[PDB]
Amino acid sequence: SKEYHIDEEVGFALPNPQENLPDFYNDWMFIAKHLPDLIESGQLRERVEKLNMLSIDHLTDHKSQRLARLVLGCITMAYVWGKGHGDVRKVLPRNIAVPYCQLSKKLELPPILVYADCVLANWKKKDPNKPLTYENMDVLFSFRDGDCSKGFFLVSLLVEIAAASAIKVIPTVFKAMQMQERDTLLKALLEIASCLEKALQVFHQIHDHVNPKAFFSVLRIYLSGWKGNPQLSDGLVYEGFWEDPKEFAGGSAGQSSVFQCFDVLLGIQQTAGGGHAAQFLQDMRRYMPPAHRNFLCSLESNPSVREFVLSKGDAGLREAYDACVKALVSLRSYHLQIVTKYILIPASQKGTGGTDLMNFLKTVRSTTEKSLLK
Amino acid sequence: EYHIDEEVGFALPNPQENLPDFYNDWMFIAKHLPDLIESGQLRERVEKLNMLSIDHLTDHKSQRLARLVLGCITMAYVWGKGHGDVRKVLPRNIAVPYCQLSKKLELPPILVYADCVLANWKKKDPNKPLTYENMDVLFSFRDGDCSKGFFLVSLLVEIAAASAIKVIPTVFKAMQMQERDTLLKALLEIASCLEKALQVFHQIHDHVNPKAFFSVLRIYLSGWKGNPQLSDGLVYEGFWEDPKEFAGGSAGQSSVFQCFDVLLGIQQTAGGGHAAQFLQDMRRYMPPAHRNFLCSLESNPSVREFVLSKGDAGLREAYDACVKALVSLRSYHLQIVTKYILIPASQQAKGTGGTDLMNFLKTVRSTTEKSLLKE
Ligand code: HEM
Ligand code: HEM
Ligand SMILES: O=C1C[C@H](c2c[nH]c3ccc(F)cc23)C(=O)N1
Ligand SMILES: O=C1C[C@H](c2c[nH]c3ccc(F)cc23)C(=O)N1
Repeated sequence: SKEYHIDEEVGFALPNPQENLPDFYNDWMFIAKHLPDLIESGQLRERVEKLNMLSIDHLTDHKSQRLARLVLGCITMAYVWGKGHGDVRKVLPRNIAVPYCQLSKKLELPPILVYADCVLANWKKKDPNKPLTYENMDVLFSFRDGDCSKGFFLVSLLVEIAAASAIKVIPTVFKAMQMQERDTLLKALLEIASCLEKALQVFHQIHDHVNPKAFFSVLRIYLSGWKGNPQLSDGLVYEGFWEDPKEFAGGSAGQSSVFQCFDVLLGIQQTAGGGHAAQFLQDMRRYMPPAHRNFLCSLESNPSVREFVLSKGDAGLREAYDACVKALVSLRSYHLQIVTKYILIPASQKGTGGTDLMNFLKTVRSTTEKSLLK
Repeated sequence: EYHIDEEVGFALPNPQENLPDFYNDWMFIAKHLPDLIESGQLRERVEKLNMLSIDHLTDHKSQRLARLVLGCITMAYVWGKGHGDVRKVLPRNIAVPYCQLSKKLELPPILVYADCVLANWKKKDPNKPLTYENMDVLFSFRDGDCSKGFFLVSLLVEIAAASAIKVIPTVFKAMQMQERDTLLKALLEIASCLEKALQVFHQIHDHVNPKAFFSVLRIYLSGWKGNPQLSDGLVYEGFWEDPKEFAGGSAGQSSVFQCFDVLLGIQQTAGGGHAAQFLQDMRRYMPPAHRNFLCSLESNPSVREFVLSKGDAGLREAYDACVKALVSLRSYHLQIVTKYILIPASQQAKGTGGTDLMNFLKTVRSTTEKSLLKE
């Protein structure tokens, strides 16, 4: 789907992301590529302040604007959070802020690092002639040595890639409903269920490549934002763009379009009600690439798959729909065990998005389980 | 597919006036809200109701009427006489069928604009046109609350806007087909329809008085979200266990102004500000098909950007006439807000929707005025 920017094999992930920016931005690229060293040495904040306000006009293609976004995004996190020990910058300099906020308005994304930057556009394959496995992949940017950003960003991307198998069959579901093709629909539903069951084994890889201490005490600090954050009470000031401090949420997979589009497809109203969970997931759509929030829109505008399956007294169609729902609760249940190991236990010795964490995740999982027909 | 009517726009065409005889007990209370409240009989009559199933509400129109009936009863039950003696728990016999019908229609279990304006009307004579004299509301809260005047004038503005909404596809097609002259003619036609909506808004003064709005109607239209009177929200007994929060009714829930702001690229919902957050949140208080419509206009190429890139004074002037008609509507609205809210409040504060009134309204008007290409 070139209209919604959905790839056949990588789904919502930006296929083959650009590694190098035009030579005119070698100054931005030097900093971004040297964050572990410039942060640890205390040279980072001074290298950002010494920068000259570069124009965003030399970024022509979409892949170059997305890489620049990832570059300026990682530098903004590093600048604001420093060494990640509580000494924060409340103001972002104009020579970095002005081109960052301009590029953000151009790509319709807020001026903060989002999941679409650090995960969907933060990757490469080692050997282009080899498959999309963890051993054949790497990330473009990290924050600090030992932060486990490779394992963390890649495991997220791999889940995203595993979801692409199910994403491509969505139009088969909608065409079968209108054309009233029950057998085609049942087959499409079983196929979605199959794919979501396979994505659960991809989640298992987090244990192998991410250590709980490094995620909690380091990576989570850098991915955090300035909305409801006591550290930056009124938000961040983007010098030369807005005279007032703007609040933006930190990165999260709540910004992933995958789980949101399966909730929409299956008629799981996660966005329904006035709860905090429904509120966050709705707000995170404005942190997604515009083409992806437009895709979510278009899926919502279609007639309900849940209502169609219910309007028929067909046990076979009901079992296939439930197989898709059961696969989602199983993903969300395993995910709760991850958050216990990576956030709750290390905290005993808040996440990157800023939610109530456990209550938020339990409310979203509870809603999914309640969609079960049997 | 977007439940947009050619003549009434976002309003529900010819709403149902009566429910099947099975719900007569709901209808009696809803139809006699002024009398039952005044006599202190409302809360008792509600508590004596049997729990009725929603299965006898078959068609969309009968489901929309039932939502209006249960929504009015709920506001009456929670607010009572309108002086502070509040109810924090809504009985199961009403709360259960109300949330079921609400879940089915994808609307929160609180009276919204789509109920009390869009589905709360009729024509006296079906052969005569849609004029105030040929129309009436179906439900009221109190004797002298001016609810007929209030709801009907909002509806009449909503209907005046219907004429501009039907030319939206012409605008997008003209852009796609690169038909400069068609686009210009379509933009001037939207502007003309928006200018006529302002003349309809003037009728407010003859059918609504400030004391009745501020001290009565405003009380019943209010909700339980950030409200000190129901700090935790409302308990929907037998449906949810915890109290839930929902904002009160407002024309922030109207899809009219929201769709013209999206059409013209007036970034009202963009950013994390109070005004933007409120207008985005009110989309989940709109019927699903109307929230889908807004969302789908956002996915279309920018009318603003198309106009800005052509170096065509004629096109810019037609675009600016559309923006100007919205600033004119919002500037008139600030005078209505002084007459119906600021003056009565000083003779003794929020509106029904719960925003920080003056800031919110000035931020929305400012964002519209700043969209003008030329002053
Ligand atoms: C180190 C491992 C992980 C931890 C500690 C973790 C933590 C969290 C937390 C705290 C939230 C709540 C939002 C917030 O306030 O930040 C969340 C939401 C979410 N996470 Fe994870 N997560 C991890 C890995 C993953 C992976 C690998 C994916 C796969 C793409 C993922 C997908 C999601 C989704 C979709 C949500 C939104 C809630 C839902 O739809 O159920 N997470 N995660
Ligand atoms: C007695 C008459 C009226 C009063 C006192 C009044 C008051 C208000 C207030 C207080 C708000 C802010 C939202 C809130 O906190 O509640 C508001 C918003 C709004 N009102 Fe009015 N209003 C009145 C009549 C109308 C009418 C007839 C229309 C036309 C349909 C209208 C259209 C709007 C719109 C579109 C908004 C959203 C803000 C915007 O887009 O500018 N209002 N109104
Ligand atoms: O605390 C967390 C981690 C988790 C998450 C999973 N994949 C991510 C990619 C980027 C990012 F900033 C956060 C995440 C989340 O949603 N909250
Ligand atoms: O306080 C107010 C009144 C005004 C308004 C205009 N038409 C309405 C229809 C229903 C409703 F509950 C409120 C309104 C608004 O947006 N805030």
